[PDB]
Amino acid sequence: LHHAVIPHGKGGRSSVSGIVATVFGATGFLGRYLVNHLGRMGSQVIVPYRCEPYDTMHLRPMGDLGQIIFMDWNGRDKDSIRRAVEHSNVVINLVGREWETKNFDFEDVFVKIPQAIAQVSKEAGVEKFIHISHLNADIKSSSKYLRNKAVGEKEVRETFPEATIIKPADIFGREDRFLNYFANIRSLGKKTVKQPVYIVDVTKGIINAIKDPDARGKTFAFVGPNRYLLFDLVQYVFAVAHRPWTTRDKVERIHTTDRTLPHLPGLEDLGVQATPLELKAIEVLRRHRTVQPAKTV
Amino acid sequence: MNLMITLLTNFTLATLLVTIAFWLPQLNVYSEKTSPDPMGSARLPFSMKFFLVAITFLLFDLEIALLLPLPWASQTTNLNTMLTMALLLIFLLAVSLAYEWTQKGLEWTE
Ligand SMILES: NC(=O)C1=CN([C@@H]2O[C@H](COP(=O)(O)OP(=O)(O)OC[C@H]3O[C@@H](n4cnc5c(N)ncnc54)[C@H](OP(=O)(O)O)[C@@H]3O)[C@@H](O)[C@H]2O)C=CC1
Repeated sequence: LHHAVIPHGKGGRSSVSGIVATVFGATGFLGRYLVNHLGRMGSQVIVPYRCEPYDTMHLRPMGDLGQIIFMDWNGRDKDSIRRAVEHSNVVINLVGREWETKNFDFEDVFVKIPQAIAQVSKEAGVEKFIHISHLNADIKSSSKYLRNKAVGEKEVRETFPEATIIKPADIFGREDRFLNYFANIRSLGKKTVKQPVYIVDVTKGIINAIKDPDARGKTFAFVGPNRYLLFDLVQYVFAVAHRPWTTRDKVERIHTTDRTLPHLPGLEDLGVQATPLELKAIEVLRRHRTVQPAKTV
Repeated sequence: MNLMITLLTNFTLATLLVTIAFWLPQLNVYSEKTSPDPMGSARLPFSMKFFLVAITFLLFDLEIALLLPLPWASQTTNLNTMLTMALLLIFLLAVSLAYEWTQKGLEWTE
């Protein structure tokens, strides 16, 4: 171990945590709270950004001086990825889109970018790699999202054999697109079962997978403590939020049930107590205000 | 007809400007804001004084409504009667003001 990366201090803001993290896609919903929780330990966080630097401003209070290093990257360029990962001891991949664009489809985002990041981090001497897939990823799935995400999971597992793959089901938080999608839709009720996981639990799980050496090469499934049907979940969201842009792929993924994977470990094996929806859904949905809790299965 | 077309055109232009001002900045995708005053949560207490100056306006505006045909009333052939009633109406507006003065009516909106 090198001398500059030995953990010192009391784990606060100006301490040293020994984590040199490269978070691809840190300018999103999960990268926000991940760079927050890494920066409060005193980690050297490298944020490659595609967007305007203005859209990185909220990542700047998250650490001490010189702790977040912003740099440009292209998702089709291995050279900028190598420029961003050649000093890191852990590489987290959070690059994703709910919809396809003209320049990037689901295959450009979920398959080629994670394979490129994991392969270039394999040839750069990175110890720890973390890939974030979806719990309902399947090759023969109805949605192109989950199909290309399962293919990208398979490619990351075959190009970085020690990679930690993480399956959150449907993450809710303040900047999510799960409870805020339901609160503004004003689609229906079906036989779909969902267990949503909370974003601070996902972030604590990602960090406890960074710190654990026994999480190398595992596949985790981050799920909440309660499975809900889709209809009474949506009605409970309308009940908390005091109420009476889309694609067909999002509709295919809301009406797809969250699969139970008992053979994969979860948040309880990373020391994370799963926070239920009834404690944090008010914190999420107090924004939408101008309550009987939902029945499980 | 020309006046109605002009009113319709001005209302249409104002509606189009308010429509642009409520549709054009909405097409920016910036960020949704979480957790979106001198008094905390209290009821607005009713003030007697603002209601008094409102009713005083209403009564003197009625007296103005009586005074408004004077530029036409000065053309009459009964000018002694007309001058007497014109001076009488402006004097009654002044007596309403003097009674509003002297009985502590114009207070803290003086
Ligand atoms: N409900 C959830 O949140 C769940 C999410 N996941 C997965 O977790 C990951 C992160 O989730 P989330 O925060 O919600 O996603 P976001 O859309 O909020 O964040 C995606 C990040 O990746 C960047 N990015 C997107 N497309 C590209 C691209 N083509 N090239 C380069 N950078 C790109 C975005 O930057 P920019 O601002 O420039 O677009 C942003 O920084 C995703 O892979 C998602 O599939 C898994 C399970 C559940």
